[PDB]
Amino acid sequence: VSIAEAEEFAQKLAQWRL
Amino acid sequence: KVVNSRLRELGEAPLEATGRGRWALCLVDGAPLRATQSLTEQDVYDGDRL
Amino acid sequence: PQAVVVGVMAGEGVQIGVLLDANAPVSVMTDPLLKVVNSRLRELGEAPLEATGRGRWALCLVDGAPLRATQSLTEQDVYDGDRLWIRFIADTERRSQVIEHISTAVASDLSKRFARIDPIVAVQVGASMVATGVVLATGVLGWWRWHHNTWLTTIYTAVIGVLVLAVAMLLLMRAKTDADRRVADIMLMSAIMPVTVAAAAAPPGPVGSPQAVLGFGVLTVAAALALRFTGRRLGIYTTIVIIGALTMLAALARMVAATSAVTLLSSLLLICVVAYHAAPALSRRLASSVRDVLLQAERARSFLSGLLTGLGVMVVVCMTSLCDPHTGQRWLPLILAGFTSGFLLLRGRSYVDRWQSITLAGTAVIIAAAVCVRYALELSSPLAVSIVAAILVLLPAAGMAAAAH
Repeated sequence: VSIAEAEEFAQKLAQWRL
Repeated sequence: KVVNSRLRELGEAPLEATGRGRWALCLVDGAPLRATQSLTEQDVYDGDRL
Repeated sequence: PQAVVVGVMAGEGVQIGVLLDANAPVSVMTDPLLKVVNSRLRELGEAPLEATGRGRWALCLVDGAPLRATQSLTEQDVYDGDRLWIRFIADTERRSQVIEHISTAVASDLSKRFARIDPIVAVQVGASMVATGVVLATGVLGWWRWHHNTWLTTIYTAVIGVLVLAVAMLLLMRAKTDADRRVADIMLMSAIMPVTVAAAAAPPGPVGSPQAVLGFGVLTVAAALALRFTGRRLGIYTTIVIIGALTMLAALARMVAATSAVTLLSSLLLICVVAYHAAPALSRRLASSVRDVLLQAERARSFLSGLLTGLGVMVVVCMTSLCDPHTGQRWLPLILAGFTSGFLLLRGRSYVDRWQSITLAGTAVIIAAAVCVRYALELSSPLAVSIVAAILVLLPAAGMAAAAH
């Protein structure tokens, strides 16, 4: 995976918490 | 100011425009956000794009 | 130029007008874009878009092709006012399958990609063979009438015409599906030929102008009658009516009184020249609310295609009959054919339909080639053929080169 794809996934995951 | 400051460090031209109007934050469809309300009042959370 | 407004299509059919960033890469916008359409659908009270198992969200053209994730919206040929479609594409990954024994392996594989014969197709083959069979039967019976005036040709053909039409009626009434209709139509259409020669062969004495009046007349009548009660296969029946009608006028004139064939041929050519301009109007007058509009559109499209075909056939027969390598100003009809072809060659661009435009374009080329062949068969000598061969190959080469180069 590319750097862009990693940050894109990371931003989507950053929206959630326990 | 900080975005324009950062742009210059990247070597990119700062945000600039001509004509009557103003600068504001917008969504991906171009709809501007409310100028008088909190980001917590609107549906904004960590990782959103503007 | 910093942004572009476009219509984005979403689930089950809502179109939403949005102003997108013209230079960011497309992969950056699909996620927040999906949120916005869902927000509007949720407020509208419609069911939002949802994922299913394994897959991804993609942005495609109305043709379905997805846009390259790394390119900018301005880097692609997308302009303000265009429209796009947001879509979910499922994961295609699955295990690979292997078979060792070449005998079983070839059998299993080959059965997937190609279609075997079935009882539905078996009938259409037989139906096509019976149609071919009777058009051969009428041919030999007609050839016999050309040397004999006896009633045999009309007597024997008349019974065939009755039998083929009789069988067709039962098939039409018993039909249930599109496959059943195809078989019925092929059978009925085959009745037109035997009935047609059956009438034309009845008038005694040598064959010619007097019999011709009956033949092209009954032919035109039968084709029109079939079109009225069937209302299907519009284009082909329309073509038979036109070519039959114009031939009946010429037959009647020659039979009653005509100073020369050139006179009749010239008259027909002029009639056709004006008919090309009338064709779109004729087609247009010949024609839950959605059903009426689409039915009107396809019905109209069909009539023009058939109408153009009928005119194209007549001009080439007339034009090639008018020109002559020995009679008088041999060059006059040659150049006249050229000017007549130019109009058709240029006007073809005014119509959007592929087959309509191609038939018009093709109609001009065939006349030029046909004229050279006539001038090569007669007045035969090395100069004639040498010139015609070179002309026929250079002619289309220049046409394609001017368009492709």
